Amino acid sequence: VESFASMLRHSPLTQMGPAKDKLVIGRIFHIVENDLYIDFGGKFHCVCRRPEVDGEKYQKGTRVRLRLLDLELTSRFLGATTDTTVLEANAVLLGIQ
Amino acid sequence: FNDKILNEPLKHSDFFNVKELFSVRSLFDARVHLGHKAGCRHRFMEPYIFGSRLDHDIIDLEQTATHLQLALNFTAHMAYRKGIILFISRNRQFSYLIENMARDCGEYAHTRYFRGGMLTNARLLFGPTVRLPDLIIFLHTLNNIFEPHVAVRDAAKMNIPTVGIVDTNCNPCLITYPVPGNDDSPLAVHLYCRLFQTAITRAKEKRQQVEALYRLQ
Amino acid sequence: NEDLPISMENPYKEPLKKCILCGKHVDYKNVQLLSQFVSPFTGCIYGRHITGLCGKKQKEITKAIKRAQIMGFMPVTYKDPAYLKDPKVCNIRYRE
Amino acid sequence: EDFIKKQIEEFNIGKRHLANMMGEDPETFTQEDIDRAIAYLFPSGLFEKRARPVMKHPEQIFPRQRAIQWGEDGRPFHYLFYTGKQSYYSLMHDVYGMLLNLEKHQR
Amino acid sequence: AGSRLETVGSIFSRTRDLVRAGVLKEKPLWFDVYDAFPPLREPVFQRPRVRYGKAKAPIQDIWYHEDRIRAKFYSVYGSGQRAFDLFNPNFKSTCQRFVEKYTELQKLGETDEEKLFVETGKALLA
Amino acid sequence: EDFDTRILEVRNVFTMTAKEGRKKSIRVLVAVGNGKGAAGFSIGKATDRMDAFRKAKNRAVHHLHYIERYEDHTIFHDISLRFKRTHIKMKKQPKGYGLRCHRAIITICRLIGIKDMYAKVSGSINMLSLTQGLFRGLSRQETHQQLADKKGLHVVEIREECGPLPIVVASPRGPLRKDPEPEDEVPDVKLDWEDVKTAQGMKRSVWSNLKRAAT
Ligand SMILES: [Zn+2]
Ligand SMILES: [Zn+2]
Repeated sequence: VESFASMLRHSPLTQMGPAKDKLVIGRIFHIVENDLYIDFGGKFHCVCRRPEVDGEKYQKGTRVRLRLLDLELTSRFLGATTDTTVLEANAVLLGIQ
Repeated sequence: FNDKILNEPLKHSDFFNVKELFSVRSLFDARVHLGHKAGCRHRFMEPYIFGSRLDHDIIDLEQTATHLQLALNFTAHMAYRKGIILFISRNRQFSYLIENMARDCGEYAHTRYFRGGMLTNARLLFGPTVRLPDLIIFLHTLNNIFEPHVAVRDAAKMNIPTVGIVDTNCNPCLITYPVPGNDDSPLAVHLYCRLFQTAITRAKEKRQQVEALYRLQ
Repeated sequence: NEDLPISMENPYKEPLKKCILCGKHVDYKNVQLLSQFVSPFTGCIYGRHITGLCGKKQKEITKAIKRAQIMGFMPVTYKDPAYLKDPKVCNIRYRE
Repeated sequence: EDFIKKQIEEFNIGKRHLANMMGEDPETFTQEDIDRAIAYLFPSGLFEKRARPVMKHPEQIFPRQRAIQWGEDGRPFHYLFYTGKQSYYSLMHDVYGMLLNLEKHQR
Repeated sequence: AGSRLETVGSIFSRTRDLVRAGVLKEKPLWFDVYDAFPPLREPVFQRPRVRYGKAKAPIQDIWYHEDRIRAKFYSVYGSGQRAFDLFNPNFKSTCQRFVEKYTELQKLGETDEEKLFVETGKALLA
Repeated sequence: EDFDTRILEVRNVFTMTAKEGRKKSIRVLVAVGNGKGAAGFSIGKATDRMDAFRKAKNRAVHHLHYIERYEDHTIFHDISLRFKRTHIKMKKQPKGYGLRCHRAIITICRLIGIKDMYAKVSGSINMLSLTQGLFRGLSRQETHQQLADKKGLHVVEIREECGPLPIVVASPRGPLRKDPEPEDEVPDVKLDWEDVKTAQGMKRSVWSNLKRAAT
């Protein structure tokens, strides 16, 4: 039986290291107008605008490639005791496949 | 003598074999270990957090496994003894899933705006002789302003046991069976719905089996 | 036990950001660099939010500017017109 | 309710008694003829058309009393009972579901 | 009756004390299930508090040895066009290839880090 | 039906309205108890005193506590508690000592079943802090079995009435610890100057040990 420490060490979100500028495949799972709600693994989903070029090749299930800038996107402000999470990650859609 | 269909499961440990529905691998692939950042933590969730990876906290999945065993055992026993299990959430991305899960089982779901006094001014709000739930299971303990849900306090005020998935930014304080785990990922929430639905359905079918056996006996 | 984590100081730690003049010697005779951190129209010494200098360097540039202008090296009310052509390093935007 | 049931019985019997005193003792006394018969029987002379007398089936007279939402087990019938707005939230859940499965397919 | 004092103890403690006194005549449905299988911590109210002086959280940072070389890899040879999948377990990225080959030579028997790096660099070049 | 409700404070409470002006509202505090441990207090507010009384008692029965008693007559130990700015100092006392407490504490302890205890209140005597601090301390007593379980040792009694005879009151329900308790010579405990004054006989009051009626 594998221990949770083993599960973690040999895992791909623990071999990714710092999320910034790491290319990642994701799957569109919801579309509102032109906001594509994609995944990429991770705890949160990213939301990206519809790329107008090839702008019908982005449907529910399409595998896309994302740059990834953040995995949770949060910040503390003036009087706050905790962080203001947007419950969403931050990525830039490069294209398909 | 019906104190053998209401006392027997209570001396068999794991009377419903609920230990074979979840493993630390099943949870890891459901992404239960992934938590929030050190900046959205809670002092009372600190005992359940394995550590922090790249300022992103992770939850100890062995502790999640033990807590989930205890939680699913309790849920199975209340569903067997024919309680009322109310599933409460305020997600908005999983409301459809929780109400459909209640309807596929036979339990109940509050996924909408909790009106003040639902469990507390209950006789005036519903009717003089209402049976309040005998177990409230929160799939997401926080409301939409990222604060603890009124029901967690009012369930305790009204002495209703509570099972709840507590993420890193949550207060595992007034929750009888807290289950340290991710509730922000569709795979995690889907696995929780699947596990609770399976427990409740197996519990009710086993209750029918023992009632049939004693009726024939 | 072998895959439990280990106490170490943070890898992937980016080296601290350094100022444009970190390691260089500011001098009052260097009215070409001092003029860069002044305003073309009024001669106003720029702040940290425009220059992007560390505290040590904003202090040395301010003191060298004041020394040179009272010593007869720098104009006070304008940027010597000969230097409205050098590399701009200040985050300000007058024209539109 | 037993109230509703005996009110019904009493309307039916009183409607037949109404056609006797008039002259339409044949069984089919319509609601328009009922309004006609009570108008004459007891002259109104009141400006409010609700303040005048009336003889309808108890159905329209008495309001809609909602049924009991739980049997003798507790155990409320609808799954969305503890919202307190079962019908509205069931309708909203259904409409959201038809929008969802329609998006999966596609006064 | 019941005790709506959510802050004094737990629901178990309140219910046990009241059925001992004799004011809760029937026990609730969940009491015997609690008494059979209690949680690992009784749900008693605790007020959250801000750490003020020299008090720090016990939570540690997860750092493995391979990360010393992982950080070095990205530094020299940046993140390649071979993109991370993340959706599939057992994904072996190019940096994982690098650490595995590097750790190989390490086990075999080598010493200075720079020599280790150039040897595994030529190994991945092959 | 086994529950007795007794008032503790009635106050005529006023607020100002734009149209009416001074608007009276009766604010009452009542305490309910069956002399077996279950007791609790609550505030009722109304425009009519009967309505305030009804609200207060019917709310306190839903907000009861449970007070543990030594031999159903006294408290387990000595309780010193400052609630806000009210200091309540209570001492466990032997049987037949009576309720030598503040009159509100006497009524509350008759509703709880405590028959013999000493109590002195100082600071601000606010009734709605007195009852709350009293219930806080009495519901946060530590019993003999809990002390035995926490320390792993026998909890035994030494009365001067019986003699040198040891009377075991609470033994641990688990294992027995075998390292003896550390005899910390010259203990670091915060003493009360009133207690030390009474011990040394320099507490001269013409009000202290006065012959009063029963309880
Ligand atoms: Zn969360
Ligand atoms: Zn510098």
